[PDB]
Amino acid sequence: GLVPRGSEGMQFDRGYLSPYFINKPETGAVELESPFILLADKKISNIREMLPVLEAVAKAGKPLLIIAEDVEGEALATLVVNTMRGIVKVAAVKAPGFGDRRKAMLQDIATLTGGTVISEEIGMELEKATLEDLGQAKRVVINKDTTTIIDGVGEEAAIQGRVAQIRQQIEEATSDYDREKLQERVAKLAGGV
Repeated sequence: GLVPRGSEGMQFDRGYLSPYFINKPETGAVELESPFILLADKKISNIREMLPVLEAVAKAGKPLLIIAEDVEGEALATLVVNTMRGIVKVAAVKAPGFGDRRKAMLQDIATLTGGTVISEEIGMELEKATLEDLGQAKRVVINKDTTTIIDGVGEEAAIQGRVAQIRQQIEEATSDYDREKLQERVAKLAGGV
């Protein structure tokens, strides 16, 4: 059952939330080098809530990938205007999966990238997020349908610890469907290292 080639990135089935994030027009892709990654468990729409961390990323001069339940309204439009005007290099995508599996996969991505989920479930405020809460990866490639995160910076021990947690859930699972969904998360994590 050997997989015959190495890691080529953690990929998930959500693509860009605006075609204006494309920066490789010939292929229709967004390619960001050494981006920060903002991870949030809710829909982002209020521009005042999103500004602090966007200003911090602009000041750092690095691209930003935002993975949130959705990014819409005034916040989405402000990202679009600033990207088109060349002020910031940003892209936003929906977090993958549904219900409690969406929360678990967003933490999978956090652990891979050394980020911290901004979770309103536990009272965290996006307005107060800082560069230390952002994950990082060597590169992110986004197209209409998918997002790939290559070489997340998370410590190896933490990534293995998460995998070990998922393996324990696989052992305790009571169906093939549930086991296969857990195994898919392990394959995704292995792909991002």
